[PDB]
Amino acid sequence: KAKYSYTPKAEAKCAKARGTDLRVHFKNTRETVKTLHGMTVKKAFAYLRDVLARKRCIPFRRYGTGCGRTPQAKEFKHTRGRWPVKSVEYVQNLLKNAVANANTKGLDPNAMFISHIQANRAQQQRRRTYRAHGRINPYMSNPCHLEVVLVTKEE
Amino acid sequence: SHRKFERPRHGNMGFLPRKRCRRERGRIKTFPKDDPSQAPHLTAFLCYKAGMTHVVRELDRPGSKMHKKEVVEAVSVMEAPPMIVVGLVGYAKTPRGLRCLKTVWAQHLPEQFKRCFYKNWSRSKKKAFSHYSANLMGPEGKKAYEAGIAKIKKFACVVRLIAIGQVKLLRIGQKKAHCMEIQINGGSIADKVEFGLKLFESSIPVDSVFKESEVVDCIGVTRGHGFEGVIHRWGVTRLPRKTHKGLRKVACIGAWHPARVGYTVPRAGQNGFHHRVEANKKIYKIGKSALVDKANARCETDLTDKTITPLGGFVRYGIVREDYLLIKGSVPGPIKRVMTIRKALRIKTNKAFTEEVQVKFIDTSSKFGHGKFQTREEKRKFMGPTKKSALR
RNA sequence: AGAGUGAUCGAAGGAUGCAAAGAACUCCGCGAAGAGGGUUAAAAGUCCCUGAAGCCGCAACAGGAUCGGUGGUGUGCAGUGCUGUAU
RNA sequence: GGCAUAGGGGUGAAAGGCCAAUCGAGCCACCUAGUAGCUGGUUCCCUUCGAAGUUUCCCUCAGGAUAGCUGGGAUCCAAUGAUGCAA
RNA sequence: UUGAACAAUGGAUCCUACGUGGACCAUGACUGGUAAGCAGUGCUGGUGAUGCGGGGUGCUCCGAGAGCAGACUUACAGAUCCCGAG
RNA sequence: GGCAGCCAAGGCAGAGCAUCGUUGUGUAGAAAGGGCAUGGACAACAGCUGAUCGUGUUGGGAUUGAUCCCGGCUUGAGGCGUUGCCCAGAGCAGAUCUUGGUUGUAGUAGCGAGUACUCCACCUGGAGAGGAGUGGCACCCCGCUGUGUGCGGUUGAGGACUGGAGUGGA
RNA sequence: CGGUCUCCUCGACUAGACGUCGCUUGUCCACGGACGAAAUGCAGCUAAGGGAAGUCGGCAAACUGGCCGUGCACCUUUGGAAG
RNA sequence: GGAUCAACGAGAUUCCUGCUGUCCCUAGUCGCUGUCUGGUGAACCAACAACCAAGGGAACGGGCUUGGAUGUGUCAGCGGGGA
RNA sequence: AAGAGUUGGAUUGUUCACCCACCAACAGGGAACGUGAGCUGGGUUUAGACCGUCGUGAGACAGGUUGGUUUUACCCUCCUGCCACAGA
Repeated sequence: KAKYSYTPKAEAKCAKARGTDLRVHFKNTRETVKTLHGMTVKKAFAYLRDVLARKRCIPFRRYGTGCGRTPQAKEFKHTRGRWPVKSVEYVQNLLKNAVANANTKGLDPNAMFISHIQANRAQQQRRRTYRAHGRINPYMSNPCHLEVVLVTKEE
Repeated sequence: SHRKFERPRHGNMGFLPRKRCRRERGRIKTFPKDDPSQAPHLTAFLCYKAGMTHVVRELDRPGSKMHKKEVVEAVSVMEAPPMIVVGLVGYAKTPRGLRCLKTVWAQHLPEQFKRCFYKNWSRSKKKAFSHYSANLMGPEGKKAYEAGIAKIKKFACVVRLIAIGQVKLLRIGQKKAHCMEIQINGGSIADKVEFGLKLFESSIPVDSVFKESEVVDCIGVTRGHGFEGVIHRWGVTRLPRKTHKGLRKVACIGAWHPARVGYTVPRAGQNGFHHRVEANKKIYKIGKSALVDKANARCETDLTDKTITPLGGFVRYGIVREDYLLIKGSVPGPIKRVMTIRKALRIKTNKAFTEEVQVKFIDTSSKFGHGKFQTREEKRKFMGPTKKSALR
């Protein structure tokens, strides 16, 4: 249990956080974390503040068919980007918990960077949508599990 | 099965890739013939559309019903500041066409030309031509300069004069310059090169290049209209009111075989902002800068000295305050747009072509609304003492 | 259970552990969680014996225009095992 | 609102309309796993042998039975090479 | 001269379970039709059931028939290059 | 296929052993030709198993093949296997196959009738908005910098709708 | 956005239980926001000159429109036609 | 049932007038869409795939053969093809 | 010699036909008799109904007549514009 898919050299230099059944769209949280992957903790939090303020965007690289082109996607050599608000807020909470975990472990979180942020498709929750001609179709919520490890800088 | 009743085809396939062109400046892909028997001279200029008005002029065309009659003609007012000449370029004749051999620059280059090498100018350390302009004073850089000139005078079969248009004198927001290159035609190659060198940092005017009744070509970009449907993009006739889910469309975008829509079928897409050359435009007048003349738009009939800027200024443009041209008819693109004007290529020998034009009247009334008056003094004299005037 | 006015139709649904010993206390958070720390042979964590395929995330590595394909063939090059091995 | 007319029956200013989104015979359970010369499917390996779309009769012409070709089991017989020398 | 040649692991006696009973192609052997990649027949062989070499490609043509390999040689047919062979 | 020159081998007579010869396509179909494999009965293996069964997963080896054996890991027994023979609900890629779980499509099409909202205030863990924003500062303080046209509810101030065959009252 | 029984039913314009607006009562709830907001669409409008030449076909839209006064033809079953 | 037939008809047809974007020949404008977007979010369909020409072929290929092209991935559209 | 062109109308659902004109001319054809997820729905070709002829009848009729739901693209490609990466 409590098993992450990231083996650290010295977990005494790490900070870990996990989220389960987060009730956020997966396909947006995936792009969010893929953008956030290698960034430092300060870069990450500033990036999230700016995405919320819509000053810069989140590139929709894989799960982005139909997404609108943006001038703010030039930051990542792409053109399709968006501003997934609920997932940015949920990943903010995730990284805040990981930073609190760092502080508990006795670690400067401002020195750590994001190593292995990750999202998984959780169990889908069904609802009923009502189609023409007397049909019924599902509305499945597509939630996610989130996990993040912060690893202290190596200089 | 054939179509029962014939019709011509919708649109030109010569202009086929109807896409938003890449550059906002008109490209000259063909200059006139060289003819070394002639004296060295320039063959193009950069004007800027300042608006549009109409003139009165007597027609000279024997055999016409309007011969010796006073006609009214629509003209485009093209404000043309003197072009500053910064640099020469040589072109050698390779079996792959022309190869630019060497680009010689001037000594003191204007910062409005230096702006052309920076997307942002105020965040840059403005280092354009710094080491060039220093080494050019320097003696060993004087060598690389006299050696580039001698390189052109020996191998270059085409010589072109690089000139900037000075977009800043138009008082539009832009402070940059439009840099183009112009063929010096006529004369030998050495004669061409030294004619060009004489004009380094010269700020040459448009009447030196063009005459006042001569035919030119207007190269440039047309007005943009955005994404447009087949009805206005290609001019197809729209379907009957009775149609389902659309009238403003093309009904048969292809036969079953070939099993692909062809490039010849009208589709919707970008309309406007294409590169076009409007050829055979007669120059009806070359007027001097209003700062020096103050009476440039006065003709044989006028009794008050007036300038071509109308009452209330040109709509969306402002005052015209530089050497202006009166092109006949319409030129591509909106106002404030940069139009290259080249010497004609599709030359005729009608009187319509080889005709002297004298303007008898220039309409300077208000184009913002309906202007009954050609002059603010005319407006005063008609609408005499008002409340605001009697309060002044 | 549910459906049909009704006559009638009519499902899905088994397994914690030897023992509830069913997760004390700490940090963070509004809280759920999470990070520790525990019970236990083990989390086996009230979704609980095991947990396949299909599908998906992530990391590493290898490639990436062409039905010039999957697959076959005979080599090669990298990575990776296995078997044997004289004095 | 109450009540009456029920399935080969009702009711209809007649459209074979209407009788619970059902009507040239409602629906419901059962006979019933109806029958189908017709359509579709029919689950491991190797080795060996290996066809027919032709005959006749048939309310026969998308099918059968009947010969023919195709496999197997045989029975009575037939047929079926091979010593280096020396001892 | 055991009275023609050649061949021949064969002759006799049975029993028995199936599939098939839509065919098609080729040829002065033809019939109907102007004809048909049409319809109907005859002899034989093929396709169906059959891959392989050649005909660029092609269920039917030409060669040849198919256990797994090695060497040699060829059939039909090929050698400007694609593509082995001047 | 012991009554054999001797050892080695074979030694289950539809087997095996030695030599030689012939022949290898195949739809439908067949084989009293030969095998692999599944559930269980009767028997044998004084079979294996908490010193870790079975399942599964990943590598390796064997096999013409059906398939068989082994190592690693999971897992932990509410166990399993090999041989002979017998009894079968005994092998899947298809059947618009049945039941279940899924995928792309796709963060797409959409969520557009009934005219309409706005401001301040309070209610909040937060809602005039930051994760330790940044420099002094050694947390206080003083500076600088960023904040999405902005969740929900309810007073009040405006703007509007219902407009008595009402969005009212029974 | 369908359907579903009855009762009460104000003021102004008006012939009015039409239609339009307002006091009383009730409500601002229908997924929203930016960008003047492409093409296409579904809706509302206009359009010079011509006036069915469009189309199977004047389809669709347009013209007209309330009231007062004068007045009204053919045909007729003597009633009408007739606004 | 035959023949006239007033009145009536969302009946079928023809002509005239007036009127008109039906048309010559389209243009402009506007609300709601779409378009970008925060929250939410399906389904149809799916052998595998998805650029052509000719050829041959179950006689109309995305795959085969011989050629010609072809960098990968987008966004809004689109109705030729996917018999 | 296939570059450009080859029209406006009346009747008819019509292809065709036939007239009225204009013109340089008003050529002939193909593309799944190109083209319905482009339109229309006039015609053929349902269910309703009338007439004529046929049939004892129900009903039939290349005999006539009237009235009669034409659905879906957001997938892939082609085409149209648009953009980035070029990393393999």
